[PDB]
Amino acid sequence: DRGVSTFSPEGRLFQVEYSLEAIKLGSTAIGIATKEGVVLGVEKRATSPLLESDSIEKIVEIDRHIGCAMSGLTADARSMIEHARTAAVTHNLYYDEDINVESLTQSVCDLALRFGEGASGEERLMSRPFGVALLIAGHDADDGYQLFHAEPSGTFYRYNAKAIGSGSEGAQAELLNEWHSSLTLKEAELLVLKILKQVMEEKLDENNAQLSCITKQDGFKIYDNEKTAELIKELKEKEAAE
Amino acid sequence: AGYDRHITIFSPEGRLYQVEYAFKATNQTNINSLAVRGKDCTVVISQKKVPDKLLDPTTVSYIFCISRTIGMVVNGPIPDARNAALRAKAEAAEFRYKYGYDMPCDVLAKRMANLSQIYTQRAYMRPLGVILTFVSVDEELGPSIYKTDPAGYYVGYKATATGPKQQEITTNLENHFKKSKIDHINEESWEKVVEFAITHMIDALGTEFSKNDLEVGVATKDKFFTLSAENIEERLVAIAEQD
Amino acid sequence: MTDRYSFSLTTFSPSGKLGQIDYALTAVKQGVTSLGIKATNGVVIATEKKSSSPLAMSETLSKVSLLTPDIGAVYSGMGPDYRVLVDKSRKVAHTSYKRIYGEYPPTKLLVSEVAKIMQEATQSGGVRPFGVSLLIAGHDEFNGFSLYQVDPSGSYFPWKATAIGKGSVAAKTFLEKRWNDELELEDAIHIALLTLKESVEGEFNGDTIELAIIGDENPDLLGYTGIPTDKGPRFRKLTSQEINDRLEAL
Amino acid sequence: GYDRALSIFSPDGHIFQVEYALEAVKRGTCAVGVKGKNCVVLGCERRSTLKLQDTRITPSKVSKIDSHVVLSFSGLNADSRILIEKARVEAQSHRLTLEDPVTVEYLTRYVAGVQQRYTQSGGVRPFGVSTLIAGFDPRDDEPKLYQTEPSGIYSSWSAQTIGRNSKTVREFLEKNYDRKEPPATVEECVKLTVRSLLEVVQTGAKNIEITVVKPDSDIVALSSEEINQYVTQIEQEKQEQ
Amino acid sequence: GTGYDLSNSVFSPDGRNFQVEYAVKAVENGTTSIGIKCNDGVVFAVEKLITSKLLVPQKNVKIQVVDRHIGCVYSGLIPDGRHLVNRGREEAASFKKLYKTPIPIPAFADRLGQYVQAHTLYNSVRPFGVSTIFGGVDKNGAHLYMLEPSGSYWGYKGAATGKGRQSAKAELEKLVDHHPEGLSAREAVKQAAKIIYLAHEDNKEKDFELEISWCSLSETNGLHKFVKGDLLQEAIDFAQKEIN
Amino acid sequence: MDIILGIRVQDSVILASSKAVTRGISVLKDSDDKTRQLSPHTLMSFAGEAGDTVQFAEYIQANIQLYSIREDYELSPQAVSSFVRQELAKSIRSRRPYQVNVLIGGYDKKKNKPELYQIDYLGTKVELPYGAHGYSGFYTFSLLDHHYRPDMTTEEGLDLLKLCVQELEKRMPMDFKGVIVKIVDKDGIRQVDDFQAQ
Amino acid sequence: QFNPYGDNGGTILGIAGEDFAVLAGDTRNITDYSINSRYEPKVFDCGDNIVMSANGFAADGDALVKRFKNSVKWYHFDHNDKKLSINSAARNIQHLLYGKRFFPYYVHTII
Amino acid sequence: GSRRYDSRTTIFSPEGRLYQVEYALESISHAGTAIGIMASDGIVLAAERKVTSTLLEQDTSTEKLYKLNDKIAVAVAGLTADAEILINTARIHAQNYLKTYNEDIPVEILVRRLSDIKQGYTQHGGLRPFGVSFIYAGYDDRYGYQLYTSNPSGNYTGWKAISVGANTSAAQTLLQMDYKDDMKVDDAIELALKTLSKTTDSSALTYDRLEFATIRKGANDGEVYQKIFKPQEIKDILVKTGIT
Amino acid sequence: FRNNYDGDTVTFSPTGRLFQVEYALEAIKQGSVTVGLRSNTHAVLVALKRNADELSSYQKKIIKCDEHMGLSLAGLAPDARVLSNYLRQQCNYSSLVFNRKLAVERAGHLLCDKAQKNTQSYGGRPYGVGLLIIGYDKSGAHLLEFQPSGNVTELYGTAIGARSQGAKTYLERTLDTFIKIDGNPDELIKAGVEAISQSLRDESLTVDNLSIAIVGKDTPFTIYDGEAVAKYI
Repeated sequence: DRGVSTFSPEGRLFQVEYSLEAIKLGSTAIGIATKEGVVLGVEKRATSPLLESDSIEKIVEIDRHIGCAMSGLTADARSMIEHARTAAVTHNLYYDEDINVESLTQSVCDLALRFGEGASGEERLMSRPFGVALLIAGHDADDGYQLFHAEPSGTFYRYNAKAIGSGSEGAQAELLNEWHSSLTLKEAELLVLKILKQVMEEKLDENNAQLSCITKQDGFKIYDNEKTAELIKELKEKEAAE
Repeated sequence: AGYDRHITIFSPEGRLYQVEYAFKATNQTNINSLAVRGKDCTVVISQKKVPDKLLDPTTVSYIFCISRTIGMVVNGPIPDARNAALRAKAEAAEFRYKYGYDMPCDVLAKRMANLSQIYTQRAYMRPLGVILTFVSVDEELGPSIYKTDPAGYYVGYKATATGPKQQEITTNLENHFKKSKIDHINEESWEKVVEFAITHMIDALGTEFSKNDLEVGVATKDKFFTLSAENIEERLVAIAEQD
Repeated sequence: MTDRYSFSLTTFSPSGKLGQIDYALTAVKQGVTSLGIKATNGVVIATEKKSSSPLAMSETLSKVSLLTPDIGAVYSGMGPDYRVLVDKSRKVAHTSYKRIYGEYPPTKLLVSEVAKIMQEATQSGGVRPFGVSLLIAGHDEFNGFSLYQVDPSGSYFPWKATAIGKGSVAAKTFLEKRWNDELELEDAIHIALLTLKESVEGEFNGDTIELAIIGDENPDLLGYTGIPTDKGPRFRKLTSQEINDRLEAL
Repeated sequence: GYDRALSIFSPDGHIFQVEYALEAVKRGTCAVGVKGKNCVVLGCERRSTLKLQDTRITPSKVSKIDSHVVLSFSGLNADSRILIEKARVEAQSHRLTLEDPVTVEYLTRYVAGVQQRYTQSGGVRPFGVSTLIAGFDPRDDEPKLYQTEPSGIYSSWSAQTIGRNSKTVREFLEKNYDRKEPPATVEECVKLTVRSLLEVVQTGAKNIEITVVKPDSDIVALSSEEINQYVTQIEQEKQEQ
Repeated sequence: GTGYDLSNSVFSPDGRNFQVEYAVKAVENGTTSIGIKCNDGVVFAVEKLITSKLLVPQKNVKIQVVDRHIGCVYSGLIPDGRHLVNRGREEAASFKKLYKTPIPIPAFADRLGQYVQAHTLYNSVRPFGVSTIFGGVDKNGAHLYMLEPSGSYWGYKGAATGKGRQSAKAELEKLVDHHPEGLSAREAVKQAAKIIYLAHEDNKEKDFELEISWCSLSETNGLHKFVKGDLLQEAIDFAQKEIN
Repeated sequence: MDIILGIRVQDSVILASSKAVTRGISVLKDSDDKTRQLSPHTLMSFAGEAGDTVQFAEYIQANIQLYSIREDYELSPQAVSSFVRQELAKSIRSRRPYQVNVLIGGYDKKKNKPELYQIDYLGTKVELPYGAHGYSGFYTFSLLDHHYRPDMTTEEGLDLLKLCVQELEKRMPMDFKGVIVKIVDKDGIRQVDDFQAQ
Repeated sequence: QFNPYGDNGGTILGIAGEDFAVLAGDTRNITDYSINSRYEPKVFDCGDNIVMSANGFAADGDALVKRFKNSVKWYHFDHNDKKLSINSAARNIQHLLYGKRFFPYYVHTII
Repeated sequence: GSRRYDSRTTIFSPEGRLYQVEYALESISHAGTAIGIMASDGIVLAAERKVTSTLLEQDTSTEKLYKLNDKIAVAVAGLTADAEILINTARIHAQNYLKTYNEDIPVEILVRRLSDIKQGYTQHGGLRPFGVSFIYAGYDDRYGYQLYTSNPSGNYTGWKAISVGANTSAAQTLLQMDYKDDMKVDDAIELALKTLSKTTDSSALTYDRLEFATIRKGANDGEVYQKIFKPQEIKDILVKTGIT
Repeated sequence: FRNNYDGDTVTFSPTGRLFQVEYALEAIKQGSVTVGLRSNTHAVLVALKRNADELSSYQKKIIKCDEHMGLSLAGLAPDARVLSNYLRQQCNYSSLVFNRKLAVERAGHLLCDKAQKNTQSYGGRPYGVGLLIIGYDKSGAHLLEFQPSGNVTELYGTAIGARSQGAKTYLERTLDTFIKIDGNPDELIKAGVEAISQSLRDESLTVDNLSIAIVGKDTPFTIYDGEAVAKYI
């Protein structure tokens, strides 16, 4: 066949590029940063009404000041999260301090290219790249509120707002306009809820959608259905308001 | 399916093409050689062709001294020849160390033959494109010639020839023995056995040789050595004064 | 470097055939004929010494090998493969038996060990099956005389008499006609020589024929005297002279 | 030694070996599970390609992982054993180190983990198996029902089915199961289960097996008769109309 | 059939190993370099194409030393060359460690030979994309060698490899004839500078930089050294003169 | 060492184990249960090295529980005791051997007979009417050798046991803070929570 | 037999003020009753306003200080030249030391 | 690299099937037929020797019935050599169990392990599966006489009566036609010979082409006994059941 | 043709080429332009940072490997991290074991040899990144150009990435002038900025888009970004 770590004539790694395709099919995930905190929202997307929607975990806590949302082959993200949590915890054990959000991100990205069938450079054991992207949101004393997009390519970017998943391209264009450096957490919450609503096949309710945020004071928290339902309602009213 | 021609696995006819092609490469050098057994010595002749003028003729050889007693001439590309030579030398040293006596020519031949047999069965090892002729004067078997090939095959000979024109040299020798009725050259001195060798090499190939057209090795009781251009010239001058 | 051929080179084809084993068998058919005949007081294995050159020395290359002092082997197919199998067989007879029980293994078991080695070459990663079939004849105290055939697949079966190689079909038929459960060793050696004659084209003499037997114990071949219970090997390769003397009464 | 990447991405972003692993599941005998108000029931169908078996000794479809949790599956049987053995061992290990039996969700997350790992590890093919894991967490009375697939993904269901015709029996369940009012009785829960299986088993009293799980390690498998009875009472519901 | 050229250790029906042959192609496409064996040492020279004014002059040195008495120069894939020299350095180090005596040139030659030949035995490796000219002085005088991607090597009176290998061989052969008694170290240096200038015609497009080193019993005390300063400029002149 | 006694009567096996846990100069606990249940009808008592003791017992337990689930069956007492001997026999030639002595009391639901197994840290296994590890036998064996009878009743046993515990309280130098008694019979394992004055 | 440890003497002192801190030490290095040097610095500036001294067996003390300074170097690489707080340094050193819990750096270190 | 010649013996077809297992079975379908019939007081194993001759020594031949333990035997259908590898790891497994517990290994426990080994060559290692199918006839004090079957896939099941190898379709029909729960060993013995006699590709069903074994409980004892019939014993039973 | 020979680096084409390596080289061309140049007292790195959206940040192109050495990258960011991290260790090793600053020329050799290993062995892949290394050592200022093929070269100045040819010409043109900008770092930087702007097209160099690095005689390797580079735009 052809090695899993081969280059295309255009200078790209086949397996990584294809990896990106699988992610385009994933459920929508959106993150928005504001000087008041960072909001992280995702599209549950149950494959049947018999599926208890709350058993759908696509937003997880890495540390008290770091959480992330995933999109793509989500089973692949388990080891990623495990590594991430261990890194945050370990850094605390070794330095008596919280891990910087960027470092945590870099740490996760370092696993990314660790695949192959015998790549000369160390001992990269993992037959294929991960098929899932992550939005890592958190806060640290050095650069405050931050939002990161980490891909199977091993690269990561910092964003003020970012959307990944099936509805991404459209949602990103949206964010491109909607976002401005003076948004409040509440405004961010509604904006996420709004864009999710627009790109979701399903009618957004507090069962097929989920919100969460990270703030210096209370850290990373996942909004429970009730809290989100009201924000959804509050949104319908403001929209119909004009 | 058609890869049964790239690695050492069976073809539907039960053949190993890679082993067949390795044999093909043994003629790359376009050099012939022959070995004969004396009354108490063994001689190996090999053509020497150094066309490039920039080459140092003295560093061009296909005859090796595996040990004080064993000599080896190779028909095939030089890098595989040297690989086989190095290995044999190691095998011979090791054998002496472990068993307390000089490794016999036939045993070294078998050991190398077995090593080749493996490249024939294991997929990642390619056969070596060479045929090895081991010679010596065994302390038990006397004058000896054992030759091995890319197939892992090997056997002892009364005399033997190898190369593009191996057949001509062989039938020449076959004839000589059918006549003499003995399995060796009834000659006391090796100088004369060397002359016999060169003479028949000439008859068989229908070619005359100068002192730089040949390479000669001689094995006697407790010593294998190779002749110099001069040692050869003397040999050549000798055959001249008979024709 | 490092063998990266950790996968099987012999696999099942959609029709259920194991290609490499088949091909290996083909190679065996192309091989020189070799046979074996079991008598009441011995066994005999024989083959032709297809000298690959008149300058070669047929004696320096034996196709009939002693495995233990009461077991011999002969083959058809790839000579080099047989040579290493013979070494492995002689070794396994020690490491897996004589070094444990202090006695040489019984024919069936050694045969079984050999077969295993071949079976593995049919499934292990990065190798090809052995291109040979063997005929092992031996004798052990509790099983008397026996004759076995081992194939490239690793299968083996006991025989009263059989042949493998080039003219196996014809030879097997000739043997079926001449074999009976009352043959004495001399009778089997005779029938052996007759059977081999049909398969041979040119010269047929003690120098072109290789034949060994498993019969009585040869105290005279033991090498030492003084131990009553030790009586000598049952395996004995016939001499060129012995073969010729018999060819006269052929 | 052997580490060839057998599960890799193709142009469209798929991992065919995992997808083909599901195909193996689709071909497997149907499995179903429904949670009541204080119990969970697991039903599985039995093939009939050949019948002259010894049901006493032939390995059954529902397996106990611990005294309080069970696992059924659809797909390759040989594969299921490996997952079941691993789960059982992990169960004892959890008790031994945390001094507390596994929660159903944990035992599920573990099995899903093993499956996922076999999709991005060299020299191995994914498990051709999907599972249904159910039971009650230690000192808890709220029934648990989870499902896992070759990809390594899992989640909980009020009721779910896997295997051949699982599309059919799922539809049945979607319009026969009310979360508002779950089968408040072991009997009415085992009935809904058999009803869903009959939609596909095609009259198979000896082709349908049931296992009931109640809080505090109360696990039991019904016998032909007990089940045959449910089949009976159900066939009348129809005729009586 | 075909495809006998896609895997490294495969014998084609005629007995060749195309991958090694393709390796040679990379060599032939490289800069020209040579070696001249004089009466008490050896001289190495090589063409350095000035790809642009931006290349700092005299800096990117090509010729490498092994131990203290051996010189190595090669044409083809440079990184492949360094790799082979690194091996040679280890090879020579271990030899000296056990035998005390610095490695004899002939012995060093076989070490490199066995190593390079080893890269034509398996399909899991690629053959070396360089031909190497190396040598030095030892207990028995001077020795000059050239190693091919196939692992083949012999002793030479003169040696050349690369783009202009033909010009050089023509020139080297002339020296051999017009000096049956031997060339001197001082002379070989000039003659080397000339042959490189002549060989630079099959590449006369880009401007080049000459590099020379030598190992002479009388001129360097057996140790390998680079020809620099005056003696260098001097040979550059002897060449620039005869090129017109 | 602690006290580990065992006596097999007519239809059950009784295990008595000291409750004291002493660490040098101080008695840290007086209600220690030196036993683990390997299966519904098999109980194992133990004494020996500080950490090894429980580590070994729990390791054995975990394994027997695993066998039970995999086979949906309860291994006979004899089988369980053989497994345990094998494990201790390995330990003896390992890098750091488990210094644990155990008594295995079980009721074979197939044979319908109670069984007592004594195994020391070397993997020395022997089946007995009654047994003990350490010095305990030195004060109690003479009593048991005398009054023990195969047809004894669980009540007679408990009485003969009470007799033994008294001798230990009279002649043994250390205060083992009494024993916890347990019975294994056809119906399972139960603790005689009233032996502090039975 | 071989004793991997030694004693080079020395005495160090650390006092913390309200808005400053000091770490002092004699500059004498010894072996038994001989003086190896009358001036061999023992207290070191490791950057980010952190001073450290590993007193006791000099070979080990140098190893430690060298290893810690290196840890600071990487801390800058990994965390964008972020300053290493005194508390973080202390925790890091605890790991450096305990990492050799069974063949310790025979030194009493103060920072 | 090597990837080029890797068959990939452990992957799913687009239909979710395992090629090699499928083909292995296709191979087994041409192997001499093996039958296992379980009565109430014993079990019967019967196999047809594929390919025989006048000279084939039958008294020393055993190509289909192997004793694994004193209470467990298996009938083989497929590659004999592959079978022996498995058979041996089985015999050892039995002894390990006995050594650990001092109790003979329960029949299913031995069957599940052997099946697990097969299953492995199905999921990892890149090797071909074992081209073998087994019929296990054994007895233990927990389930009494048992009859199991395993194939290359690694799956196993229990039966009252079953056949593997060639013409199973035909044999299975015939067995499902005359089997009865109340059968007695001798009834089962007769049913087995009859089934084989009707499914053979051979002319007649003679003893020299058969292997036979029974696991009964010799009433005059109280213990179970395995018996692999000898050539003359098969010859006798053949005459009695009326096949002469 | 090529299709049958570009599946790995352990295969030569009939013309002696190594496609996998060549493809790696392409990754660089597709990368963002970066320039390097030096006088006798300083070495400068100027790089054009690229961003994804206008909501994203600009990817860093300059990495410090030690107090006297650093590099700029074009190509696979991850690989730059692997390589620069390896270079940090080498600098570190030289200090700890020999109390010696690693020479730029030496570092170059180490990089070359490391890159080469992933172009002759099965399984590995060539690095897909180009590197410009500047440093000040015992022999002065230095600029090196690293290519995935293993080729490392010392130059007065150079540039890699898309449209790199622009600056490379300007530098090849200004050579005689900038090579003499000693003792005036700001001038050398301005020369570098002018060089890189010769490869612009899409936009113009802004404050959060320009990245400059410098090292020299008494100047530890330092990086400038944002407002820090303002006085040069």
